[PDB]
Amino acid sequence: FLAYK
Amino acid sequence: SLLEFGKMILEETGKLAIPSYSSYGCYCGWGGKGTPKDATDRCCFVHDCCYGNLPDCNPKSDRYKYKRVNGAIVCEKGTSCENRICECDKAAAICFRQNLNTYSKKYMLYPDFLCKGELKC
Repeated sequence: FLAYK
Repeated sequence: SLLEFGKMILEETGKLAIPSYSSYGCYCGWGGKGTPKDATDRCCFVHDCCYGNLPDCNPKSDRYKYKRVNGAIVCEKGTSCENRICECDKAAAICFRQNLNTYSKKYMLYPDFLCKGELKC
């Protein structure tokens, strides 16, 4: 989680 | 870099970047068209424009250094691309924090056909 955007 | 920006988002907002911001609205995480659905989506529109300002940088993979000074995000000096990418990501993380009050789960996995028209940066 908390790679993207 | 994308993973770094994700961690910055989590630290800032307490939401995991994937799935909270990776497919939200018209601009968060994919897409280039339509009117942003809400303030959070606008943060992503602006961040997309921010990256767009840096056509010879590589924000997905290039790692920048930053520190937290108490809560403040301070981008540390690296290459010009890293500095610029960091300021883009810092702004989006602050923007997301400023708009958590209107974040809406209904815009997660928002479908592409509801996003139409070019909006200029």
